[PDB]
Amino acid sequence: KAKVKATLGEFDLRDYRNVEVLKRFLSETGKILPRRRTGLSAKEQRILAKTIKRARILGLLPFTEKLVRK
Amino acid sequence: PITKEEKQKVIQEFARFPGDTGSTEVQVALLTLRINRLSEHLKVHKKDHHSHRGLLMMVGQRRRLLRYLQREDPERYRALIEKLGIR
Amino acid sequence: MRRYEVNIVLNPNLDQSQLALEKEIIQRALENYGARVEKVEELGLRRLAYPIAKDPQGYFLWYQVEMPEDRVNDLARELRIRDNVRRVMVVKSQEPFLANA
Amino acid sequence: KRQVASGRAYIHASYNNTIVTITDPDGNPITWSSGGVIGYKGSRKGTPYAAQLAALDAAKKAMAYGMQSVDVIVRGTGAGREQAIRALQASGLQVKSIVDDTPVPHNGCRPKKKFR
RNA sequence: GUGGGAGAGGGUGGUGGAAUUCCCGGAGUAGCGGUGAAAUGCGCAGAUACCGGGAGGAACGCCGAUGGCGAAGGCAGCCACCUGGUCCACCCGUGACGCUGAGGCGCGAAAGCGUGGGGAGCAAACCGGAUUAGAUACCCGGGUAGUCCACGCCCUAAACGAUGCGCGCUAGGUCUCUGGGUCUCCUGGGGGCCGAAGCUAACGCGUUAAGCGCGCCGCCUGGGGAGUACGGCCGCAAGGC
Ligand SMILES: [Mg+2]
Ligand SMILES: [Mg+2]
Ligand SMILES: [Mg+2]
Ligand SMILES: [Mg+2]
Ligand SMILES: [Mg+2]
Ligand SMILES: [Mg+2]
Ligand SMILES: [Mg+2]
Ligand SMILES: [Mg+2]
Ligand SMILES: [Mg+2]
Ligand SMILES: [Mg+2]
Ligand SMILES: [Mg+2]
Ligand SMILES: [Mg+2]
Ligand SMILES: [Mg+2]
Ligand SMILES: [Mg+2]
Ligand SMILES: [Mg+2]
Ligand SMILES: [Mg+2]
Ligand SMILES: [Mg+2]
Ligand SMILES: [Mg+2]
Ligand SMILES: [Mg+2]
Ligand SMILES: [Mg+2]
Ligand SMILES: [Mg+2]
Ligand SMILES: [Mg+2]
Ligand SMILES: [Mg+2]
Ligand SMILES: [Mg+2]
Ligand SMILES: [Mg+2]
Ligand SMILES: [Mg+2]
Ligand SMILES: [Mg+2]
Ligand SMILES: [Mg+2]
Ligand SMILES: [Mg+2]
Ligand SMILES: [Mg+2]
Ligand SMILES: [Mg+2]
Ligand SMILES: [Mg+2]
Ligand SMILES: [Mg+2]
Ligand SMILES: [Mg+2]
Ligand SMILES: [Mg+2]
Ligand SMILES: [Mg+2]
Ligand SMILES: [Mg+2]
Ligand SMILES: [Mg+2]
Ligand SMILES: [Mg+2]
Ligand SMILES: [Mg+2]
Ligand SMILES: [Mg+2]
Repeated sequence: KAKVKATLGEFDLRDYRNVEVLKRFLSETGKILPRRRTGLSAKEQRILAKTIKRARILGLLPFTEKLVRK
Repeated sequence: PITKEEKQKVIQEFARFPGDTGSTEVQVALLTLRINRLSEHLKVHKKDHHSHRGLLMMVGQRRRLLRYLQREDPERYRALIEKLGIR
Repeated sequence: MRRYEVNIVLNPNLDQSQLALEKEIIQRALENYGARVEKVEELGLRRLAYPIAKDPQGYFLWYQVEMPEDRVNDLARELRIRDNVRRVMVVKSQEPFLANA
Repeated sequence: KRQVASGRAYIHASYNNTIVTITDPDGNPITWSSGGVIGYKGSRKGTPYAAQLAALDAAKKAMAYGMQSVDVIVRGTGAGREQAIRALQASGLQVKSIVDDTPVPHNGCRPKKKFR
């Protein structure tokens, strides 16, 4: 169970239009992952959160998903 | 807000000599600019309180600096009060 | 005055005539509020993560402007008045803070 | 009088009862069942056994419309929410996908005192 | 002064999705709900469960922290505007301009009052169902004020760190938020946990002092009567000082 930041290159944390990368920080559900899972900084995570929320309002990322299997 | 430009014009106005920044004069003038900005902002937004405390504080400072000028050089003081339209 | 980014998501059902019309109105309103246009990216048709106005898709216009700051909210109000425009988000620009440098 | 074949199954499970609604691909119900649908009356409705019986009853009722496949959707936490799905699996209905759709708010409404 | 920074600090306007309720439609029947058990209640005028559409109010899941901001009360969806405080670097300007602060003035959770809006959910009072010796309660079904907005009052609190403000001084270690640096680590500014010397009745405190000192304000002088009586002041009232 590696960390999200671990596998990735240089990427803008303020860029809400980039779904490809932002989707990696979400849950099985729509949830924004804990820092333990994102391996991010305090500041970093604080920025990512607002950027993701922007993308949600913007229609790009989900607010919620449905749990499969179960 | 207050642009760097506006600030600068205020200082090169109230400077006692080229390169003067922190004079009693320049300080009072700057404060005055900030005061007027705030009061104009508090005419609308009357319910902004925390800001208003900010203003109280500014006014207090301005008055103390003026009190100092008054004590030290009454002429510079009279001149300032006339130039700025205060007290 | 200040530097912003205009996000616009409009109806994916549009043909070219009507698309160009809505765009013509976006432009008109932009230059009408005093907004200068630095850069524009048209991403277009995209799959939304959730349905918007009952549509699974949306068409994206992205602008970057310099406009008078006292006029921004009026500008956005203007863009929203349109029927065909289902999302408007205007954001102050920011330096590209990044990780994994 | 339908012949639906492929279909959708909803398990709504609370602490007080379990109810199972079988519908078609569009989502309109075909049949339904519950702990009270069968003989049970009181607390016994929120029994897991009850939930089994209910799931089963609904699955047979749906067998009448000749259902084969089903898509399971589970809302709620409750005693024997699981036993519902379990019985539904061995019910002879071949279960395609299970999913948990339990609604949760982003904090809209003040809950009842028993719930705060 | 100049150049950087972090933030649910404030005010205004917009706006997004989840959920609840209600309404319209489809499909579908005999129950749902609820409890320790129940009952009241709702359901054949078709409820519950399910799908689609709409209206409305309120609050913002994850992120979220032993985190951050504010003088306090207190502040958390997203966007823009208006605005307060504050920290760091440079060592540039003024030249003691400082601290505290009786009175005054302003702010001040909730509940509460006034006028007008609004009203989904919750819910004092109230109406019921249970339980019980009784039940004026706990539990269950309803439900009005209220909770929400504007403007104006009220001025309270376990308004708590139960610790007034400022400055200097007196081992360290450890975790953390936010600057700067030759970024092993050093160095500022917050938040925490152990602990030197010391203090303390003890518990504990210990560079975020409850240590060593200086300055100024507030306050205490056995328990009950009593935050009562009286007088004054304030309040529309409740009531407050
Ligand atoms: Mg529109
Ligand atoms: Mg029951
Ligand atoms: Mg600055
Ligand atoms: Mg804020
Ligand atoms: Mg109906
Ligand atoms: Mg009836
Ligand atoms: Mg009846
Ligand atoms: Mg009847
Ligand atoms: Mg519906
Ligand atoms: Mg209504
Ligand atoms: Mg949490
Ligand atoms: Mg700001
Ligand atoms: Mg500021
Ligand atoms: Mg010097
Ligand atoms: Mg000199
Ligand atoms: Mg003071
Ligand atoms: Mg108050
Ligand atoms: Mg109140
Ligand atoms: Mg009222
Ligand atoms: Mg009223
Ligand atoms: Mg009740
Ligand atoms: Mg009673
Ligand atoms: Mg009785
Ligand atoms: Mg008894
Ligand atoms: Mg109720
Ligand atoms: Mg009344
Ligand atoms: Mg006290
Ligand atoms: Mg003392
Ligand atoms: Mg650093
Ligand atoms: Mg603080
Ligand atoms: Mg420290
Ligand atoms: Mg420490
Ligand atoms: Mg200690
Ligand atoms: Mg110290
Ligand atoms: Mg000290
Ligand atoms: Mg006595
Ligand atoms: Mg009293
Ligand atoms: Mg007397
Ligand atoms: Mg009296
Ligand atoms: Mg009177
Ligand atoms: Mg009283």
